[PDB]
Amino acid sequence: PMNIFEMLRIDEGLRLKIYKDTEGYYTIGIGHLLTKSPSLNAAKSELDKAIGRNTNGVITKDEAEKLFNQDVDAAVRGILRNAKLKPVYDSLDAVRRAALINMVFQMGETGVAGFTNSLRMLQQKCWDCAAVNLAKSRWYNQTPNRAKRVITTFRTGTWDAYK
Amino acid sequence: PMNIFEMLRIDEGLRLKIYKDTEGYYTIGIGHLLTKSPSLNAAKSELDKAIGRNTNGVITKDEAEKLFNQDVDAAVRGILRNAKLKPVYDSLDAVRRAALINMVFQMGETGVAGFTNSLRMLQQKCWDCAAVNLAKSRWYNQTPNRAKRVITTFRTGTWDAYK
Amino acid sequence: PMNIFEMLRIDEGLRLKIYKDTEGYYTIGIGHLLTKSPSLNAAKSELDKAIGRNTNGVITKDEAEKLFNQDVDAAVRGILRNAKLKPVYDSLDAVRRAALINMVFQMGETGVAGFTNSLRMLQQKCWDCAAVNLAKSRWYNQTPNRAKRVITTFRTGTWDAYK
Ligand SMILES: [Cl-]
Ligand SMILES: [Cl-]
Ligand SMILES: [Cl-]
Ligand SMILES: [Cl-]
Ligand SMILES: [Mg+2]
Ligand SMILES: [Mg+2]
Ligand SMILES: [Mg+2]
Ligand SMILES: [Mg+2]
Ligand SMILES: [Mg+2]
Ligand SMILES: [Mg+2]
Ligand SMILES: [Zn+2]
Ligand SMILES: [Zn+2]
Ligand SMILES: [Zn+2]
Ligand SMILES: [Zn+2]
Repeated sequence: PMNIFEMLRIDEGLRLKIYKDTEGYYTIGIGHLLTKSPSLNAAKSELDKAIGRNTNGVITKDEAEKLFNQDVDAAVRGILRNAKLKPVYDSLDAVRRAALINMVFQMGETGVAGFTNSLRMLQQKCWDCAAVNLAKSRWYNQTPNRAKRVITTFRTGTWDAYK
Repeated sequence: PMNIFEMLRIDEGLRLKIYKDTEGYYTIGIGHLLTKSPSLNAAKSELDKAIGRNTNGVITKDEAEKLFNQDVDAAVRGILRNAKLKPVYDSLDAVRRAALINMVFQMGETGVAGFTNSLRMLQQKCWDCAAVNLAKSRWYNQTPNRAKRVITTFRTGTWDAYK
Repeated sequence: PMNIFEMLRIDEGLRLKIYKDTEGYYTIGIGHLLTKSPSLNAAKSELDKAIGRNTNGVITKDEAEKLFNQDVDAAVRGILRNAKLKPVYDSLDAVRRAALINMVFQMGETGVAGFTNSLRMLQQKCWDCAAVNLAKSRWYNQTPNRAKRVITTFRTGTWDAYK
């Protein structure tokens, strides 16, 4: 099965039980923030309310997909309120939009809006020209494995780099 | 009001009275050459004949626009006689042609014909690819403020960088 | 007269009599391998069988064109069996396919498949963007005269660089 959830499970990873992030709060699933901070009881309370069952604090893969899919909806909402990202997002097909959401989850919207020239080439359907330009970035140098997969997605509009 | 005259008033500047240029003759308006050289009476004579009124040597903004618009017509005529520039100029819309005329006023037609790769991308309607390539030039490094505005014009075909 | 034979006669050269190549066997025409190796009688035997007349070992220009045209057919067959090259080759017009065959004769299919980004831009009909990218290669630095002609062919789809 290949979709946005599986895409981020590969790029970011899955955590089926509560953990702490890099400075520094309680998290679950694919980067789902629960509370800030530092009592585990408050985070365990936020968990049960969010899923709608008994847990302390362990979930399933289907439950984690439910949390992640709500984050994507909130992310899409964010992108649509941003004048710098809305025209790109609008012009793209569903799979190329997943590559743009993947980037937003990694660096935030201010970071993604920084990819102006490449985002504009994508808008013009210059897939290959944008692929070449995206690979000449600091993002590509620092996380090349993730960046190569995201670039293939923007280039093809298929899930090929994740299969 | 936004047009080619206002565009060059911003990039090059307006002189409502006679002056001397960088080596070295009598000039008025947006770089309008009067005579070479060095008597101010000959230049003042050329002025009155060109406008069709009394002046020694001071003009209005509307009079300066008349002189400038004649230079653009002569510039367009020059571009059309050039095999290297005519195909680009022909393919462009009115606002993108103003960006190309702006470049010709800054560096001359031999200088602009030197932008071969970028001019060809413009011909293919590869706006964004040409914007990126134009920014990687010595012209961009030496006059970045003017170059950024001209590049936005080539990219959009709107007057946005001048409003 | 301008076609693929004349194109390679310019880029690689014509040999109307048997010779030895750079390590190291008997060759004729535009790089046509006869046998490996090292008896000239075996090569002279292979020659007569291939052309269908008396020779030891000297041919005409029309006979050399016959040998070369068989190599192009074998080259096209090779490209079509390659998943990395078949989609590009299919999308191109006859003259742009001749530029791609020229590259295959110079560096082989593994070498040409290495031009991924540029081949993809050609597929998208981004002629000018691919021309710029192809010129930024080691191939261009090592053989610029040949590379410039091949790049003009990919850019225009005309024989202009060879006329
Ligand atoms: Cl492209
Ligand atoms: Cl573009
Ligand atoms: Cl192009
Ligand atoms: Cl490009
Ligand atoms: Mg989506
Ligand atoms: Mg990585
Ligand atoms: Mg105009
Ligand atoms: Mg400046
Ligand atoms: Mg052919
Ligand atoms: Mg050479
Ligand atoms: Zn392109
Ligand atoms: Zn483009
Ligand atoms: Zn292009
Ligand atoms: Zn491009």
